[PDB]
Amino acid sequence: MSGQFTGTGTGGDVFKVDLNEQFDRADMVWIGTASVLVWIMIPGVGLLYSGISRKKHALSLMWAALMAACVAAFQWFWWGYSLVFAHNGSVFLGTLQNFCLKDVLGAPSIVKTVPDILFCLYQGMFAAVTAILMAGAGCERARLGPMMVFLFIWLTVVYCPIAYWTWGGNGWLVSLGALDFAGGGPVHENSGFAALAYSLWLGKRHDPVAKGKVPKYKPHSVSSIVMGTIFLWFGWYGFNGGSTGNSSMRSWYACVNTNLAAATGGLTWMLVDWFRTGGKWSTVGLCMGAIAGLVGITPAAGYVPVYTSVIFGIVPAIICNFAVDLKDLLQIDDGMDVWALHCVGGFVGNFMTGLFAADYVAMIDGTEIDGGWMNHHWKQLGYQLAGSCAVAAWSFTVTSIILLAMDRIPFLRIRLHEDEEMLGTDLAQIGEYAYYADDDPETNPYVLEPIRSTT
Amino acid sequence: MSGQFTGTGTGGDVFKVDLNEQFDRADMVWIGTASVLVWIMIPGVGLLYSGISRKKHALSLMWAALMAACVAAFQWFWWGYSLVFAHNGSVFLGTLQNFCLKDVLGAPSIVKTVPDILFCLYQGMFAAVTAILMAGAGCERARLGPMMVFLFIWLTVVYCPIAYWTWGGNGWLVSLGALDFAGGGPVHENSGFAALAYSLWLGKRHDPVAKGKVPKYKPHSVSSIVMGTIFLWFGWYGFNGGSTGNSSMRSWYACVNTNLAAATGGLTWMLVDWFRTGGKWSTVGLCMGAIAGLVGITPAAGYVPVYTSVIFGIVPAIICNFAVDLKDLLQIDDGMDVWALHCVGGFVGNFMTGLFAADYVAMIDGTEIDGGWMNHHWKQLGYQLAGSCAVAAWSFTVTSIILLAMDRIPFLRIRLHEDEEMLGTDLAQIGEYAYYADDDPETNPYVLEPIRSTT
Amino acid sequence: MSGQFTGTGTGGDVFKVDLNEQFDRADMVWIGTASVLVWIMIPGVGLLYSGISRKKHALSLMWAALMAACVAAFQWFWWGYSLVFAHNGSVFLGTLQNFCLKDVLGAPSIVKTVPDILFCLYQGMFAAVTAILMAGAGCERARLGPMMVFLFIWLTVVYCPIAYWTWGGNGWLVSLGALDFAGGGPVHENSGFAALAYSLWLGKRHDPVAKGKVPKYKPHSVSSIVMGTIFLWFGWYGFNGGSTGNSSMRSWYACVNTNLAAATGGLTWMLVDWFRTGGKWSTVGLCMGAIAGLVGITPAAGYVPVYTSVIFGIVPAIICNFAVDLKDLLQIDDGMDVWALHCVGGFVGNFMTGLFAADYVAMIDGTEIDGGWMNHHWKQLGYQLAGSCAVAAWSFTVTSIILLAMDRIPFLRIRLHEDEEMLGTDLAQIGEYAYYADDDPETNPYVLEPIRSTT
Repeated sequence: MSGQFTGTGTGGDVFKVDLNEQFDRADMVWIGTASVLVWIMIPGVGLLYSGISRKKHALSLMWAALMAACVAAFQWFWWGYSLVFAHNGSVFLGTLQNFCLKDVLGAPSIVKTVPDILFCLYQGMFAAVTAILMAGAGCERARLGPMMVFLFIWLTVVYCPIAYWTWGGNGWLVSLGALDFAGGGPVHENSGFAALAYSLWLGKRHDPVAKGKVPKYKPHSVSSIVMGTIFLWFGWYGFNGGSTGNSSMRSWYACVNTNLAAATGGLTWMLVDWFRTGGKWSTVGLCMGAIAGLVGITPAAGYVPVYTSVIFGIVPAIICNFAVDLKDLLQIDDGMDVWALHCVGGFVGNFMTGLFAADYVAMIDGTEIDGGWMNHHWKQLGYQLAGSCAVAAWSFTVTSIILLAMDRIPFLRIRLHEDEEMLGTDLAQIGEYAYYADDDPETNPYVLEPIRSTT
Repeated sequence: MSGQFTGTGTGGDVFKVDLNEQFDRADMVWIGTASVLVWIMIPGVGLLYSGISRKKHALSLMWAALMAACVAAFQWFWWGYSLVFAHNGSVFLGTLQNFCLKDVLGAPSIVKTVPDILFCLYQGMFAAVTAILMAGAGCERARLGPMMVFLFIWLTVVYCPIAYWTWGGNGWLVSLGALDFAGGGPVHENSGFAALAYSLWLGKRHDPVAKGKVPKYKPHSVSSIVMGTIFLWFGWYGFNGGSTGNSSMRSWYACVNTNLAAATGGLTWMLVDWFRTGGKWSTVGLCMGAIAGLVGITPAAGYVPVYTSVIFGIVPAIICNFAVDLKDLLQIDDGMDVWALHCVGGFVGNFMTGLFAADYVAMIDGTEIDGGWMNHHWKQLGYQLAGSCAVAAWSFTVTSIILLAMDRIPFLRIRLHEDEEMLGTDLAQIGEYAYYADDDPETNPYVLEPIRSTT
Repeated sequence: MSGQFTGTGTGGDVFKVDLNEQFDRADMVWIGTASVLVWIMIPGVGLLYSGISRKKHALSLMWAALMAACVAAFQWFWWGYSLVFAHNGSVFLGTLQNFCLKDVLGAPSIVKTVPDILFCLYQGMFAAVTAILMAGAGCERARLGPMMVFLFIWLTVVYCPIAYWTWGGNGWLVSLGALDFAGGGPVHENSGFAALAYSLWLGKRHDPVAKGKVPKYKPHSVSSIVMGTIFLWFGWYGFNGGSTGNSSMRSWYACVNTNLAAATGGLTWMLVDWFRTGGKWSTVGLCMGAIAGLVGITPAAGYVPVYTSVIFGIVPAIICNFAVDLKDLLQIDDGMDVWALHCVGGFVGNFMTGLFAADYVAMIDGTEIDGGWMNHHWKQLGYQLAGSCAVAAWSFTVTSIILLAMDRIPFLRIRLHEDEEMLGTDLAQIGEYAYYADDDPETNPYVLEPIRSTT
């Protein structure tokens, strides 16, 4: 019990040492602020995907964002933080050393400029953003109980390993040399490939909104799309700007890159839509392009020269705009918008990080990297591809397994089969289920949950 | 006129000393940021209580939140800050030493890590949040002029004394040893018991929405409930996280506790509703439970171990969920939602702080406390109860007096009696009052103020 | 290549020096946070002017705020930052030294407490707020392509010179001694006089909403007005609080002044409306008065004693409230709300800064000024008037030239003449333009762009 700084456990005895002395207070303030900013991205995701939908979802994703904030916070506390950021992990996962945040306090975190407790706060927001991306992707005819269980399991066995490989103290992707500045792999590529697994296993096939001569854009609520894009772009300054872990000017450089990629992505997607529609101005397109650029710059924001951030707007916006068209070749809508922006945007950004990463940008705050093709470090592109392939293999395969194992268990089935659920119009004709008469989630105090036509 | 640091008055002469040298700049930045975050809780309250209402209020609480931000800011400047945070107070109140913020500048505040001027900014937001809680509680058939006068008086003679006892330099509750980390007494218990006084003296009796077989949840606007809950949870990181007064990791520890209590409160209330309705998922319940947990953890966030923060979600959510049922036993709706979340949630949290407060949590930033039952400091629970009883006696009794003294004065009567006001439908039939035809506050440029049927 | 700190170029070689050593990290964190806060004012402007409109605009200003965020960010990167904040400017403009942010990194900025890259982030938000004020002012029957080109040109040749005179390293207004704390000239007076140029050249004359016995207030969406006012007041803490460039308590003093001016402006405008309507409570008026006070205090917030901030609420709210009446004398509505709040509010605030500026307020963080009439520095009022006259002459004249040169070019004409555009109801009857049937921007994926009746 000398209690001096150990770098392990709680970091020392608060009655004997001031744990705050190990950290620059301004670093801590910025990462605390950035945590608050990432938190508001959670309802941003909900608003965005609620608004863009071409189908009336029975579950309101604006409200489901709060449900996801609750489920993710509890999972992170319970063991999610420990599985990613315990200090004694393997190369593929952490441990249960910090179960229920036991001994999470003032030791320097995997990011040594902030203590464990603050790194826990910040990184837990990333877990929550990914949870609402997953709830958004799988929200069509979802049952709420099974969805909450799914999110808990999916965070534990899909998010946490991929996050560990990317960020953990011994993560194998970190060792390989792959670059991922703000977690494009664990957040965007991961949620995107998981969305794809949902689309192909549980999504509706031959979907009327994706079949024949149907509009590409047919939004539920433009004002929801816009409000979600506002919260997402506002919060993304914390998402990317805080991923330095410090108050250095690399944080602000990352913010300039973030803003410029969002801006160029928005204008690019709208310009592509203008060419492809023969002169129309796409309100949905401007918002999706801003998100495409934000996703695109996420792996790169603290590594690439400011002038290259425009390419992280332009190229993801172009490729994602055409990716959305694959919904019509497959005739599937469910889950595919999250796949198109986050999987395809995240893959493109991760790949381009291997091209444009620069050692002199990372060195703005002393961070040492070999760099990308900008430094003729040709091997970097293969490290990026190794990262993307690992994320895709794990996220798609394990998400498929979870969805299908729950589908075979009757009370955990996330989405009832079409032949077993009752119609809201016929439920409204029953007295013990009369509240389905109100099919508008603005005055209804109850979720219009799918009901098995066996009761 | 040597102007060196005195700790009194302006703190020194700006032409001779740098007043900023007394403070850690990172402490100041966090409390400045947290002030901005608490500010957005003001419209959060308005949105939440506007949306949850089972009655169409003529006054829009989203808009009334801005009115309350204006009235509270002026009252705080005029003498509210001085009555709580003057440096020469008694044990029950401050003074008028800082009338119109005279000499409020660079002396270390009652919280010595920030200067008076910044502490004034931060604490004034708490006064404003309490003002909109009070306007929300008393908004049914309120007359706007009288309401603005009421809020000014109520802040001066109810909020400011209770805040002084809790936070002031010589406040008697501080001396007793009562713990109240982020102002659960002055903000939540206070507004809650004042709401109760409104309910029992001015609220409608035998209210059709609270009588017989009526729905417990019947919201005006679910999207308003959700947007309000978003702003409240986002801002609460400043409300609780800033209540350390510093940039230490106790601030971030308080944020982790805040997030986990909100999350567990939301899931608990929804689970209780699911059991009590026989299988329904309550969209209103999830939001009210998040607020219950946020209120519950407010007195405790910087004092309790992280694993106990889940109890500050669970137990307030359970007890508050049943408290809302008392609206049906009394057959009163007006004011009772604010009472149920803030009085009952604040009382439960204050009580549980005496159980779970821990000296090693407070000591994260050097703060010295005897602790709670966690440290077998058994007397702490009685100090907490002394605090709650003082708040309840003062807030309920003095709020009752104000409401009844204004009720007896004809131009200050806050709520016209049912027999003396004219119906909006009959006002619409008069030309000098034709604008009451529009009973929807979305296109109407005028408040649909109650009009005495004597003109 | 010694790479030590030069104060020029990139500021030094990142491989040889730590550029962050030149700056207080807490200063950087506050200005980074304040940048994020100013960003959300961009959609705040859009919401406010969308909601207040007495006419149904075909272009949604909430959505157009994102378009403006994109166009302004790209212009700032391309050459806007360089034209204002290059380190080698003349007295009237900067240069293209920092084209595409070349060499923008760690040299101390024109504001020496933050590096170029962070000053670029922060000041670029001001450029974007001004862009959405301009898009709001000119939004009636705007064509989106021409508007985007107009904003790019207008930022380059109107905003950037005026910003340079106000803020640039050799700006002539700075040399004269004019005071403008947070950019009331470049943001508010500038956008306001440019709006006036739009009103008088492109606005509709003899407008039915401004002719005869018509309501002064007749809003499109009160909830939009309120949400915009919320985002604007929340973000204005960064707008004014960050304009110190540091973490000193002058930042927090500026925030107290900002809040009190907003509060007193809101209550004053509502009280004026109450007297002028004979007893009505104006929901629009409370919001416009808060904005009037925010605009009014912008040039003054870091220079005037706290008790005088109430005059920056009261007097702008009174004068602006009567200015709005000039819409009825001219019978023009288009562009005039932005003129009335930002030109008239900004002029009044700039003038009153010469009266109330105090050397002891500026000296809170070491800033040295002669002061205003408060210091019997009588000449200060003439320096303020010189500033306002220069802004008005440049903004009005050059904006007029741009609008008229584009008007004469057929594919750049911003607003089609009434005789050449087709009616949305007749477009809806054509198949290649059928989407004009939906005249509500909430479900329509396409901007209802004006179409020449020649195709």
